[PDB]
Amino acid sequence: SGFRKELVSRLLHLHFKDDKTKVSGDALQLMVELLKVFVVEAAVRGVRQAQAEDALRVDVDQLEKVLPQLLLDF
Amino acid sequence: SGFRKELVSRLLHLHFKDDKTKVSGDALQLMVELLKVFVVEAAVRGVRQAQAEDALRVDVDQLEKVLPQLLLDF
Amino acid sequence: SYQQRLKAAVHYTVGCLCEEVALDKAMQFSKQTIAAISELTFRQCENFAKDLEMFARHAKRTTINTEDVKLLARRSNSLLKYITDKSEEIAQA
Amino acid sequence: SYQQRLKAAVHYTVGCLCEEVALDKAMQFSKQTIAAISELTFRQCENFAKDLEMFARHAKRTTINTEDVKLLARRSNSLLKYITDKSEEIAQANLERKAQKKKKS
DNA sequence: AAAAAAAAAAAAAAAAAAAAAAAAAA
DNA sequence: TTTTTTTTTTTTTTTTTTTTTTTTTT
Repeated sequence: SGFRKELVSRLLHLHFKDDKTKVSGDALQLMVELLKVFVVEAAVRGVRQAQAEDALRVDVDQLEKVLPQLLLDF
Repeated sequence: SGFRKELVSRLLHLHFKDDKTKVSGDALQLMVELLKVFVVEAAVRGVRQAQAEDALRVDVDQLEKVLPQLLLDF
Repeated sequence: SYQQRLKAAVHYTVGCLCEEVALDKAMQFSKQTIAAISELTFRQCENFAKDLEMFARHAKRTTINTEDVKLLARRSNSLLKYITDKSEEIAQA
Repeated sequence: SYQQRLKAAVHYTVGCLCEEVALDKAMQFSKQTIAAISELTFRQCENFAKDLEMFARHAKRTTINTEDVKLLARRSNSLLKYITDKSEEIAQANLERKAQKKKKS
């Protein structure tokens, strides 16, 4: 369960400087996959942080502790 | 005082995938300048972090607090 | 506004993905964590977009292709292997 | 090994640069921070090198030039300005090279 | 740790070879 | 006047120079 192609297309077009810009179908497909990996990494890393500090659930404190390395990795 | 050209040349050649790759003299010169800027930024940003948290010296904790943004900037 | 709707769509998908991870690992995510990942994902897209456009433009192309994307994902090696495999698979279609 | 000594050379230079910042800003750097910066710089060279080689390759050259490097330093605008300045200066140093060599004209 | 030489590729001039214009015949 | 030969003028090929980038040695 992940992102729709049309969704990712709209998200990117919001931010292009040049309105000429388009996205190839294969590129769009790879971006759908990349965004899933990003989200799942954030989630999985947060879970590892929560586990590591012996917390009862994944809370914003843990997420925040995992953000710095996540961002370097992306 | 900064990096020697020969040093930067050796550092880069360690990591090239294609052994064919060489470095032009002007490019090498600019890289020497760029690496200085990188190191000085790390140092200066660490000093600002230490000052900001009122530390007596720039310790690893402050450096680590400055790394995320440094890396995004480079 | 336009960006608000896009963030909501991202949040929905992020929620889906995190829910799948949660059910797999038998650990819950707070609603705030889901929201923060969605926000981070939205913000990350700005950086991704600008870089992709510079990679394309830097090669004198107006259309961003798979090589630009793979270049973007150069940073962790397990991720790079992951991506290349997927690229060959998409090409098989 | 080879890379160990390259790391030591990087650490030495990083130490000198950080010493200059420390003396200038009147705040010390721990030895650990110096070592961390050296480690990061060594690791960062891998990313720099691969990117530079791809940029050169990308434009069908075997020699990485100033344009590839400036492209690499694109990310912060203060940085980009600094680098371009330096390049023209370096070229100006190059003119002196022309002055050195004898000219038929 | 710095400086110059060694190694490799690039670039320019000198040598070689043919045709056009001008001369000379049939 | 035409069609190849002789002197000057032009052309391309090889060799050598002349620079460019990296590595070695004291």
